[PDB]
Amino acid sequence: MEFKVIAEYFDKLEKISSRLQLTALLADLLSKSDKTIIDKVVYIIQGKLWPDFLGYPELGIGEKFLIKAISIATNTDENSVENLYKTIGDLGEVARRLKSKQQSTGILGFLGTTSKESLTVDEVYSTLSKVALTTGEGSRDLKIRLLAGLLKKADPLEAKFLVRFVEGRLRVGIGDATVLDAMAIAFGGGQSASEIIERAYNLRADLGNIAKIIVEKGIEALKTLKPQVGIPIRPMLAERLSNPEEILKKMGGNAIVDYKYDGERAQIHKKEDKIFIFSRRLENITSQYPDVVDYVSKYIEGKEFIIEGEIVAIDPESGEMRPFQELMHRKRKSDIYEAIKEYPVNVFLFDLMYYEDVDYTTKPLEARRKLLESIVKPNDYVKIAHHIQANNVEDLKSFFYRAISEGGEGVMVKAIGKDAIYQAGARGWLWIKLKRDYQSEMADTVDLVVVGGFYGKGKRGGKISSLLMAAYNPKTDSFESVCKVASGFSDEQLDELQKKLMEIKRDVKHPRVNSKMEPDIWVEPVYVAEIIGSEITISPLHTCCQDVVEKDAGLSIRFPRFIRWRDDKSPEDATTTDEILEMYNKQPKK
Amino acid sequence: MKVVYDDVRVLKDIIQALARLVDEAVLKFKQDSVELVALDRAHISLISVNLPREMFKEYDVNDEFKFGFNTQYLMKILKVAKRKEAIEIASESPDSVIINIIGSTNREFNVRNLEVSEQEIPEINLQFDISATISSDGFKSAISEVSTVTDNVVVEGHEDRILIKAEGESEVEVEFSKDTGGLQDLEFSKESKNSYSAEYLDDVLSLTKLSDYVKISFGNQKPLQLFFNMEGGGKVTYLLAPK
Amino acid sequence: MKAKVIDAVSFSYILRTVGDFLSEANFIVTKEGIRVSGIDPSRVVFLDIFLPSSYFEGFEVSQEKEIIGFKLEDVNDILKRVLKDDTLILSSNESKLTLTFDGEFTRSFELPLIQVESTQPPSVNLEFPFKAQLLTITFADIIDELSDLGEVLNIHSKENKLYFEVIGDLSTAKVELSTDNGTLLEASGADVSSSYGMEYVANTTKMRRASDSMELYFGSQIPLKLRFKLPQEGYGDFYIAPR
Amino acid sequence: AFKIVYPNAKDFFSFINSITNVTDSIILNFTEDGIFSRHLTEDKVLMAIMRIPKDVLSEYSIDSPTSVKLDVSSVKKILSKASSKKATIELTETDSGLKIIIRDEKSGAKSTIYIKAEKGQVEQLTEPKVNLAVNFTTDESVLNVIAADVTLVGEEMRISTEEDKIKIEAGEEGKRYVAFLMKDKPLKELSIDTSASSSYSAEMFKDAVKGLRGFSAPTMVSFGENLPMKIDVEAVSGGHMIFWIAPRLLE
DNA sequence: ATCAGTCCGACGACGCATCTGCACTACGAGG
DNA sequence: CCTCGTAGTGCAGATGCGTCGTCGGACTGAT
Ligand SMILES: [Mn+2]
Ligand SMILES: [Mn+2]
Repeated sequence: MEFKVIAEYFDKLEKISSRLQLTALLADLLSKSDKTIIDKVVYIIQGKLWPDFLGYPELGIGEKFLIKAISIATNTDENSVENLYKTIGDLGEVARRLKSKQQSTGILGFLGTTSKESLTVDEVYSTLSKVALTTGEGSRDLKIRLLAGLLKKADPLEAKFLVRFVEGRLRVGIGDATVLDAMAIAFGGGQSASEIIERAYNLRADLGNIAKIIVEKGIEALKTLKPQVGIPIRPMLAERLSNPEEILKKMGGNAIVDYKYDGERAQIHKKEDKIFIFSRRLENITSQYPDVVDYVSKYIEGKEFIIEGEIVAIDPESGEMRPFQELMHRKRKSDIYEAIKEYPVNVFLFDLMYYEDVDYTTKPLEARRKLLESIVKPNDYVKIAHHIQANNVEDLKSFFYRAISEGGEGVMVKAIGKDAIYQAGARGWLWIKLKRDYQSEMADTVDLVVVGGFYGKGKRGGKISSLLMAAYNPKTDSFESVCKVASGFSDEQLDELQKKLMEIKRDVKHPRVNSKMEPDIWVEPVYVAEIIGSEITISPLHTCCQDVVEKDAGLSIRFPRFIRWRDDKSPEDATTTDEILEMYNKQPKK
Repeated sequence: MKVVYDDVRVLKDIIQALARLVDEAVLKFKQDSVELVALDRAHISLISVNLPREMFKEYDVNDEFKFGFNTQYLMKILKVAKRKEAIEIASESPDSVIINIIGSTNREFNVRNLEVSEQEIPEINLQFDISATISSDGFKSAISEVSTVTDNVVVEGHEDRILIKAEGESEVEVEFSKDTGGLQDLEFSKESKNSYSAEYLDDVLSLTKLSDYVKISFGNQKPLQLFFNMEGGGKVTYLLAPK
Repeated sequence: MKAKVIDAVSFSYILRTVGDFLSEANFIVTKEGIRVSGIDPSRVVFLDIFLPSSYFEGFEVSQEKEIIGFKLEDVNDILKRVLKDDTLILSSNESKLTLTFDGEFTRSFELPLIQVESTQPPSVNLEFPFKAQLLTITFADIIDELSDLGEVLNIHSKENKLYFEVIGDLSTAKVELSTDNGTLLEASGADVSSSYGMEYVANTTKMRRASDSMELYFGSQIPLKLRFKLPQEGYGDFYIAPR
Repeated sequence: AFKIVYPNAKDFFSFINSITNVTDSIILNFTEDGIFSRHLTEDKVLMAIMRIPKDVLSEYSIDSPTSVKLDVSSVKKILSKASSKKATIELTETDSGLKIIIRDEKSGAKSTIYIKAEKGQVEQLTEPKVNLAVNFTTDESVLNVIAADVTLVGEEMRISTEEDKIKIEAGEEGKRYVAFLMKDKPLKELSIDTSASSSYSAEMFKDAVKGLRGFSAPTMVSFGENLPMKIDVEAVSGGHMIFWIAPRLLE
């Protein structure tokens, strides 16, 4: 009964990253410990308090609130930790130095009684559960209070991971899939039963209930498993390939292709008279989509089925799909019935894995791809994606011309054969989720002057791997920022950037450069670099062409990428605001 | 355990210093009075309320009473009465306490005792250097005024003045020196220089106004304390860690 | 056509109470009444409000039955601009609904006649076991303070009395409306049960300062029949589907 | 180094609010003939001028004409609270910055105000010398009513004046606003000379109006045929405000 | 020594919650 | 009716989440 383990034993799981001992150490977590606590420690290794299908609030402490909370914990001001973290960059390894002055009495410990102790797993989990649900008018000072108090009752090594736990993903080197082999090599010997553990984990998305079921029972408990309605099954995925022909020689006679759309792939459910609309990330989105529950229970003549499909937004005039950005409007919880009249929708169904109360996870793609054809009848609403059996090799590209008009670009390749079933759990070479040639951005070559830099975040964020670029304006003899560059530099270039900036480091901003963004340090404009981008976009952050096109906004270069330095070009020879505006004008309006 | 309270404003304002300070408290109806002292999770601030058997229409007790509550829920279930409506609090079983609001509609609610545990608080037994007395409405206005843009306020008074000053952008100060309207009372031991931050130290807003006589207890290297006195022997004492 | 009411804050308030349940509605004019009805897109709440022939100050009819269908947001938010005590006259000849105020400042608003409707007049003849009569000024004072302790209510009657009880989470609210208590006018005896949500009964409290009395026809496994008694012989029915 | 007391603190707050709605940094030009300030917008569409004739001040002693530039980034809010209509406010220069004081005879809660600024060269008092035909007086709930009414149904408001009549027509063809000001409506006095129409900036109309709440005295409003409108009203304890908005002659 | 599978993780734009603080107004009550 | 105190709403500003994937670079391990 102690949470000190997730500091002491968990300090070594980031310096020995080898996939030979981190799995061995992950075994020690479930080697010999408590009964119900293990089911609760499981959620550490997924960056969650609990699986997101049961229905629970999301922790509201993000970064700036966490900044204020840690300022309260260390009795410091807002700006000190702000700058100390901006310079370091990797937020979370700040608390070790923050709790370097271990002196905080305040009240409750200075008058009659002095005491100090630690916590345990069941305490932290309970506090997190309570802090998630608390909401209302008394919110800002109450959510911060618990994090601050636990931090004040934390330890220097604890305050290395307690910050990141609130931040999100554990920066360890271990994911959820490794927990699947952890118990496999801990309780039931080794990797021999790892396939069985994965098989049991596939159809039910939980991680506490499954773990408890396995713990209370034996290893053979991984056998009697069926998809029970409700708790969904983890969807499978694949990769993107550029090879035009690498599938026919491995599969049947060109088989069938059923396109590939976007739109927040979702698993429809149906039990008795209830239906659930679980999505990609295993979150309840049934309420936010009340227009699809009437599409399934009233037009899919089934009894109890769990299927897979995608819910793409539909244009209000005709059916030509829409970007998922426009689909994002359907995340409202209050004015739900109003947005329905503006943005129509149409779902498509690809997979069909459960009916007649009998499992269908491991079956050929003939009773799965085309199973309930007399059930999902054609209507003015949800259909099945158009598929046509490809005859010969040359037919792998003929339907591209017709299917590109929809806007989904790439298609998938259904692979027949007993070796090719819908066994989920691992994203790999199962059935080709190609993208043809997809759609890339544009290319434009310009030369820009380095005027500032930003320290990056993460394990490699110590160096100044991010820069702010500015353009010379002959009319005003001033430099205005046009874009912020953080990627495109090789290892040697990144290493030399710090020394180059230090050789010209200045405390105060140069009078001839102006920008609304505040860099970590100010750099004299000396060197000129070439940056390639996609398109010019309006951004209020940058002062380039201010108020020329849009008021209180400026032009910015989308997708910055470094190419090469320009040692023979002076800053005055850099791209000008007039040239930027002229290039922007030539771009298509649509 | 039947109790009747004539007023609701006392039960609509005292918890404002309790609603957002510590989310859990132990409403402790004693065998002879009602006294409330509860710690806080921040380990910074702490409020206390003293109330004897002078404002209760009926008060019958036999054993200790520990009706738990949620601060937000307690405020919610005490927002119905507006003008003068009385209250009727009693039950028979220690699982739910029937909270009946007297007047208008015969209305009683059932609320679970969300029991919580907390440590005890000693009876201060600490002396301070200054126990001043100003206009409570004026002093509350000063706490709301000097800290409107800043995020830290410094308290400094040398001999005959009190300045809760907040600096960093503009050194704007409010003084109550001699009998010019402020400083209705003053005890002295040394010159004063301290700070008290903004935000939830500004969130003691709608508590002072019950009695228009504030009384600070600020002192060097000592926690804060606001001293009060209401009718019927009701005094509320504040606590606050330095800066 | 020419329309006018004696209370610019009343008719606009009855229509503003339709701005939380109905996301759309249509207007038609009968020989001696104006119909505010239509089935909500929520497919649960049924709304049909009848304006009496006596609410106006010179209502006229030109040719025959005319549809004056509107858009919710405009005729709701432009008519949010009401003074403390004004008069609201409505003029709409063929295409433009001109919401015109008069009194302290003769002002007007303009809006084209938008044509969109959902005219489903379902039959309402199912009988109910229970009957009660409560004034418009107590039902709201109860439900609004009951509108925050969850989202689902329950109604049960025994020995000829109406018990408003709110359940959910861990704490319950009880209300004991009764003729003897005086919080009633007339009622009847029938022991039945049902259950209803809050958003379907809390969004309709806004029509408080527009009515004189209130008729509630509670029932068992049948739609809830809340009738808002109108000044000068009007109909204020608010049908609610069961749980 | 001067010492001038304004017996009404809320009047000073109203003046600084009225001048704030045009910019972020303001001035207080101290001359031997009074206390006055001047500003204008970047697009030359609206501006506020505040002046204090040297007859209403409790005391008024200045050696040389002095002007100082100050910002109300913090001064606005630190002066946003003054809970005494009977509070006197006084301003006195310091060695380096600006120092203002407010006195209330209710709680002795004297508040000290410090502003980091220094004196600068003054500018000669110059007001646009124009004559406006239509002239009338009104309350503080007629201009605000027009502003709030128009703030929704459009941004182009036209104030039309007929023979002893006033007509409002604004917005676009889809949504308009109809109202009249018959002799002795929400006005009080009228000095109309010629029936003329004009237009201004409805959003900036409300922006100009919203810095006027607290004027217990009637407001005198005048304009002309495409003439920049005058919105004139003085507070209880002295101080005359003159508001300029420029007519946007088509867009 | 050389490429296959395999795997954790970092990435930075968009639209909507959700709360916090302020600004203005409506009403109830003692004089 | 005058005045004040408090409830009540309307509205900007600040933090956070969900969302498509996209590409990376290192590890095992059999020829
Ligand atoms: Mn996070
Ligand atoms: Mn999430």
